[PDB]
Amino acid sequence: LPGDFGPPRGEPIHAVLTSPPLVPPPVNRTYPAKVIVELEVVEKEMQISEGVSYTFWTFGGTVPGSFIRVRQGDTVEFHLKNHPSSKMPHNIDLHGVTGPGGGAASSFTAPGHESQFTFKALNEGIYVYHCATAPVGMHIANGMYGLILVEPPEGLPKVDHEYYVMQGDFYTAGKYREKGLQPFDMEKAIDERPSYVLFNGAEGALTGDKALHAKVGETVRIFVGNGGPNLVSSFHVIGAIFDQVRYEGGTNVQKNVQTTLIPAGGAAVVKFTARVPGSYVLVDHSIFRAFNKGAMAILKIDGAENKLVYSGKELDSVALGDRAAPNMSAVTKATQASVSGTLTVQDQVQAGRALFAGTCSVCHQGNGAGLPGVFPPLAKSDFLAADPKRAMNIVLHGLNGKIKVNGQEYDSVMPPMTQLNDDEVANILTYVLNSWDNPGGRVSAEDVKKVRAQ
Amino acid sequence: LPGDFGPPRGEPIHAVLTSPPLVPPPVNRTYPAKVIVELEVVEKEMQISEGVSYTFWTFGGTVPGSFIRVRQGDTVEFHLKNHPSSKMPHNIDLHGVTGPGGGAASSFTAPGHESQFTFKALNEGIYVYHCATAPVGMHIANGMYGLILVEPPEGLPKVDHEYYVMQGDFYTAGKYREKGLQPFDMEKAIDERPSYVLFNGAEGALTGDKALHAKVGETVRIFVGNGGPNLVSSFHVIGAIFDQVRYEGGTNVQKNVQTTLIPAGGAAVVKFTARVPGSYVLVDHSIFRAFNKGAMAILKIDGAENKLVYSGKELDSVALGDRAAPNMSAVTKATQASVSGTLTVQDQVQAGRALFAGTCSVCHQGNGAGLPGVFPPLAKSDFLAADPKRAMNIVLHGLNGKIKVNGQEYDSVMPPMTQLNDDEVANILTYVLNSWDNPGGRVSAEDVKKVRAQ
Amino acid sequence: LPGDFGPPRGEPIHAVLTSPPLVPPPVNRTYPAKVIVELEVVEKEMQISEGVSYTFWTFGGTVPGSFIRVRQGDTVEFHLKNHPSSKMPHNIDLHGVTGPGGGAASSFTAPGHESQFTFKALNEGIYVYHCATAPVGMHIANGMYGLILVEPPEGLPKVDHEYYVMQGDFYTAGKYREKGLQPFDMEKAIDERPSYVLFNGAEGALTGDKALHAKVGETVRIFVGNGGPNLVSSFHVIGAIFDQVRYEGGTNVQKNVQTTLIPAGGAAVVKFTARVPGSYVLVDHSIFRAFNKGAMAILKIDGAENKLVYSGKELDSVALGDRAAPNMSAVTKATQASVSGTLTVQDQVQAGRALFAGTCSVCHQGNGAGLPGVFPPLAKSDFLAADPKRAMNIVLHGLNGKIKVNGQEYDSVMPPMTQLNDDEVANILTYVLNSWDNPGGRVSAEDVKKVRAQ
Ligand code: HEC
Ligand code: HEC
Ligand code: HEC
Ligand SMILES: O=N[O-]
Ligand SMILES: O=N[O-]
Ligand SMILES: O=N[O-]
Ligand SMILES: [Cu+2]
Ligand SMILES: [Cu+2]
Ligand SMILES: [Cu+2]
Repeated sequence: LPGDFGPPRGEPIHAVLTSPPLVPPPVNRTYPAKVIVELEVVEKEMQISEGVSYTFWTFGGTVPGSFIRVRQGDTVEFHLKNHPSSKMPHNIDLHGVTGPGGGAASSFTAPGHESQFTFKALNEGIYVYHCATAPVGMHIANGMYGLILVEPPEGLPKVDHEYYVMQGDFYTAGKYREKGLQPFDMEKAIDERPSYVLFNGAEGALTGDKALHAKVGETVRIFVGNGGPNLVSSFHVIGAIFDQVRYEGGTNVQKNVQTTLIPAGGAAVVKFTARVPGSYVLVDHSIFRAFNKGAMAILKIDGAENKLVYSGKELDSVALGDRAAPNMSAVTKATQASVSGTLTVQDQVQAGRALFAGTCSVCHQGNGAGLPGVFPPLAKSDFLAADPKRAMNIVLHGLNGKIKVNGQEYDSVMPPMTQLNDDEVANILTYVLNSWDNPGGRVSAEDVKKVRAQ
Repeated sequence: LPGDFGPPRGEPIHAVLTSPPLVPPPVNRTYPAKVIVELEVVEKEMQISEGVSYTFWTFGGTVPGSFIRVRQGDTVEFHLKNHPSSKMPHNIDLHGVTGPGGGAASSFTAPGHESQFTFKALNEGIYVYHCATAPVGMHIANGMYGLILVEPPEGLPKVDHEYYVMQGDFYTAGKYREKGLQPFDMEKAIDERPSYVLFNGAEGALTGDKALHAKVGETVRIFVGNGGPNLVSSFHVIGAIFDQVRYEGGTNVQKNVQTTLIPAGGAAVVKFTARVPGSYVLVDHSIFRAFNKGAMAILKIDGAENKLVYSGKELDSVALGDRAAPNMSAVTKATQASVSGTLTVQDQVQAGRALFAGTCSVCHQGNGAGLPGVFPPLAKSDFLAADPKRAMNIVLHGLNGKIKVNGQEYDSVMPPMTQLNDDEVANILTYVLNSWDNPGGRVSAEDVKKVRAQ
Repeated sequence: LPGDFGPPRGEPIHAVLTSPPLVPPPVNRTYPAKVIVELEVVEKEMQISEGVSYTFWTFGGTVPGSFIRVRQGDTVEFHLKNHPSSKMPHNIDLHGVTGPGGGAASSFTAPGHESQFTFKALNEGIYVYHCATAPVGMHIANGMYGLILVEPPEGLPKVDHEYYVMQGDFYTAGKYREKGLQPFDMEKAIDERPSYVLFNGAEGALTGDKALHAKVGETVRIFVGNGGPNLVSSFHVIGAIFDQVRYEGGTNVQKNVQTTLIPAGGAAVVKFTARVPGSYVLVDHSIFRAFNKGAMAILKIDGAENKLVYSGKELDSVALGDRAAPNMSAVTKATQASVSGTLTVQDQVQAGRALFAGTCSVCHQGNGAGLPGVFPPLAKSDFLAADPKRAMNIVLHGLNGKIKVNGQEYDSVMPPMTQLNDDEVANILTYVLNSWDNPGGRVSAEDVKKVRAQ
């Protein structure tokens, strides 16, 4: 067989598993070992977006699940525990396992129980693992996937950084960024119409203050998974190229590509060399996933600019929109305050400030000045102040035709923004009214609900 | 040109075509031949699922169509007959043909007619063929696709087994597993929202008693097609790895991969070596296709267990659901009896028994015992017996909150199962009521229709 | 770094950009140069289909945008101008640029403004460029994409022809071929449900009299882009094979394939050798895109037939439908005449003639004769003449069961054609009534609207 390195030697090894986006250290081993892996399923609510909760089903308390790292030819004794708070039974199918269901029949585990099976890791590569419990799509859609690396016997080449990034498609009953606890939506899932497409189980999980880091001249390896359940990723790095892309345990290695299709249930190892500083965006280049459903992650490179290679500026809110900033925690806070019935004007102002970036600032500017004759001002706007209810209609339904704002004629088009939720429109307009010498006061989510219903 | 092996020699050869999942024997030939291929289009109703009929349009009476096997450099005299029972005209486009439409203009054939064209097979590889008659998508959606292998002059390497598997997406007016003759649905097809995603033209075409077979240590080659019309397959083998994957006639060969994207209209040759016994599942890893729309096939390996490679059990209904069993013929029978107006309690019981596997048994167990305090019993259930109409609402709409069943409190969540058809809910509940000392009687499809409509 | 060819030498070069489907000449240069690229964004209405207008956002006035051709190691001084008629701000992200956003932050340009940034072209390959202005999906959906080729230092191998083809998915508020100015539809775009899938920004942009041309024995290189925003192309040539397919700047080259997946935001260079004359169709083999949404382009090869390679005929309306003919300009004219209120019978007749090809002619024949006993005649049809309102219902809703036409019984099935627009049904039936000794008169779009609404 392949991985014919003999029986296990040395001492039994208790695998150290890591949470995303971190990876266990290289096994750094010249002999096949008995590796004991202990993984516990936990069902729990987490924020899938600011002020949006979702009941995830997790291997090890994270989406994606704990990263497992073994050596080709190792004997793996796999212990799956199902936490007693669980409502569902669970199991595991690991890609790269030689045997029926990749462990599924022998790993079936009720709440409060433990299962074990043993396999030999014959196949070198990066592999998805996931729950295989009927209904399998519901389990995978709730977050039950991760990666197992089976190293070659000599190990992978040394790099400066190793990271763990996994795409998933998610199906909420509510629309994108609709606040509250969102149930799983079986109808959207069967139709392959996801509300969110995420890296590492949340909007902003790898943006702003949670970006991946490296320095100019350093090499970065990323273990990239696609848990699906349904989507194929047009996986892409903006402003850079992959030195290498290798799928699962394939003999084939692609070099010098920027865009690479990762199948549902697929995994790849990509290598990046940092050349110039700034934010490098990992996206699904099925572009409405990246810019409208959350499928964007950041590798931030620090070091000296090289103007002979690139004269341009760091990314800002024009491209990254409301994910240019370190975090959008003011949205989380304003959502919690609405639930408590303690929402203040300042709660709304700070939430609207976060949401205004890109969404509005691309045309009206970060300071609301616009561009005279081209984009009208929101700063000290006579037109805004004259009719706050008109302002709600303009955000939801757009505006075209001749208007006069602060003594100047405009004859342009503001597209409708009907996909913004009532709370988002209310908070954005409350921010504008309380900025730039505007008259103050507030717009409520309920005010916007009524304008939306006409 | 490529395939420059001279004029045909020897005697004219009448091609022996095979029905899926079988393949003609290797051509075993050192000279270029005139090969006469005779293929007849037949329009006919077949079961796309138990109790679900569909009017397929077929090359040779099967979906996929008859397998054609020739040698690179052969001259192929292609005869397409359209059976006189046909209502539509048909033609053929073969991938790997050098010339406009791959045969389409010269193979146009009305009902009761025959067409012929001649081509030289210049291009070695595995290739899709399909109907190219306006409207082309409707013809391909109805089943008009298959494979032609153009062997290299030296032939392919010897293997123990060669099989023929082809994915297709199907568009029925009714929902998945809705019984009766289902028309083609042009609106779903244009939207790329299929009701079924199948291997070899039916649910269960390659599961249970229709699984592919091999023995431990044997090599298996599978000629894998994607007829589409629309979907890209994340083609995957659960619990194994492909030794090799080669697309069409490509120079590139990928080795040691488990998951491989097959384009719409694409074909690949995959090679598998059997290492340990059990069921190896071929799926589209766009997971709701595999587990919710029918996209699963089985390679069953017999031979000795190797506990040093895999200690675990054969797949069961937890993973494979209602396709773990040899067949679901009791569903076909109960559907026919409903049509005839002769449906008995025992017809419903045997149909419900088949449908209970996975769907219900994953939590309630195959014997209905559940798990005390975790999953309540259906065996001798006081809660079930107290209100059969509540039971219908529980299956359709789910159940949460504190209940008491047979003296024990449960405080868990049963997800809704609204995608089950009225007949499926009726037959499942009739099985439960007539099992495990439950009070008997029956639930009708009409009973469930009324509860569904609230 | 890669592309380490030293500082720029010689004179500054003003890049000559080409409109699709043409490509600039090879750079034919042995030294690294300063290349000045001047690209202007223009927002303008164009015909996305006959009688269907759409407001495109373009780089250089075309979809795809102007083709840029430089050499690896060149220093590119990139000037982006936004025409003063523009309503939106715009920027550019070029794939293959080393730096944050691929130029996005430094190229942000309001209407009437100009931006510039400088980059070194370190990475050889074919690369997509596109707008990266919030909301990014809306900009790319409106047509803001093209290709930049970064040649290897030795240049690409010489070929007889180089062409420029780029797929895009488009989202109109109206249905496919619904006439008038069609707005962008954000809901369809977020759902990845396009109304059109096009090569080079229009139905028929590369069919009939706008086909690409070559001769038997000539080599053709096509630079193939997928601008998306959302779809992955199962990119395929009917009746031929690609000698080579190379993605972006990848080291991997696939040879001898017919079907190849191009990611959203991806690009490939394909090479074709012309062997026999006729029309070679480039399609997205997600077949309803190619045959129902416009995703078809033609390479027309002229030269001598080789009956030993292919005995068959050139493609006709059976396969290519209404795109077999040189153009469908009669539809454009009849749509303009409806708008003006000057639509004549002859305007409708010429439009219906164009639309009848394939749509109706596949069964009823180009001369309306049908096939006695199999497909009834439209020529001198007693059944058509007896009830013109029934004819409208037959096109919209189909026809089955026994009928008698011109003394012969038919017992067949005409599928419904409900996706045809009111104007298309009206014009097709007016063509039939005014042909083949039929009684004349006309059907109006309003007549069909009323029958459709029942
Ligand atoms: C893509 C450009 C663009 C974006 C994005 C945009 N606007 Fe506008 N907005 C305009 C233009 C142009 C006008 C003037 C329209 C006209 O000439 O009829 C306008 C007008 C307005 C007006 C009324 C005139 C004024 O200056 O007081 C308000 C209020 C406004 N926008 C608010 C917003 C808010 C809040 C956002 C984000 C939620 C937003 N806009 C996003 C372009 C934009
Ligand atoms: C994923 C788990 C799961 C699946 C699948 C499932 N159930 Fe349940 N079922 C439960 C749980 C948990 C409860 C108790 C809910 C509570 O605590 O409120 C339940 C309660 C019930 C009850 C009422 C209580 C009792 O024991 O009599 C019935 C009847 C029932 N299920 C039938 C079915 C049938 C029939 C199927 C399949 C069609 C099914 N269930 C599938 C978990 C499941
Ligand atoms: C795929 C085959 C097919 C296509 C495409 C088709 N038809 Fe028919 N058509 C038929 C058949 C078969 C019948 C007779 C149906 C029956 O036996 O009940 C028919 C009947 C008719 C009739 C009534 C009988 C007669 O001969 O006068 C009309 C009118 C007609 N078609 C018009 C059209 C028009 C206009 C188009 C295109 C818009 C069209 N058909 C496309 C197959 C087709
Ligand atoms: O680089 N494109 O998103
Ligand atoms: O192995 N996954 O379905
Ligand atoms: O060759 N198929 O469209
Ligand atoms: Cu699970
Ligand atoms: Cu056909
Ligand atoms: Cu733009």
